[PDB]
Parts: sequence; structure tokens; C-alpha cells
Amino acid sequence: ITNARTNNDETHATGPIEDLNSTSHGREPEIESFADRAELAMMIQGMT
Amino acid sequence: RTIWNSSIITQRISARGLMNLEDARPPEAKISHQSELDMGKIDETSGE
Repeated sequence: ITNARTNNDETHATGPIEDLNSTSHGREPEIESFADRAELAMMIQGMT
Repeated sequence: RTIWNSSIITQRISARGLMNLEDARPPEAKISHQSELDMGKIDETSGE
């Protein structure tokens, strides 16, 4: 067993998928989303 | 708006609004309570 106080990346789970149920691969990217920012701060305005 | 005071937060509001939106009393303006404009005698022994 070894440790790592690391939270800025993964760099610890690597490998090739071998089946749509494979559970030990690397990491693939995700949908490129956007800002969608709406805070909750006592009379914020529209920005529609 | 998101936050909402759950109890009363206006004990230090003597007067709200000196306007005249229709050249009369604004229908939600607040003059002070008659309790805070009392001038009674003092017992001549200990102020009070």
C-alpha cells in the first residue's frame, strides 16, 4: 500500500478498456460545457 | 433574491421615506411610534 495527498489530477488509474463493463481503464474526457453561472446573493439581476 | 429573514429585523427604524409619490402620504410610509416621543416628568429623587 502507498499513499498520495494528490487531488489536482488522477495519474493513478491507467489502462485500456476491454469491454463496455470494464471498470479499470484510464480516464476519458467529457462533454465540453459552459459557464451556467447564477449565484444566490440577495437581489442579483437578470442576465438573460 | 434568495435569502429571507425569518423573524423581525426592524426595531431601529424610526421613519421610512419622506417622499410624496402622489403629493400625499405614501401608502406604506412609517412615522415613528408614539412610545418613542414621550416626555414625562421625572421623580425628583433619582432621575428615572
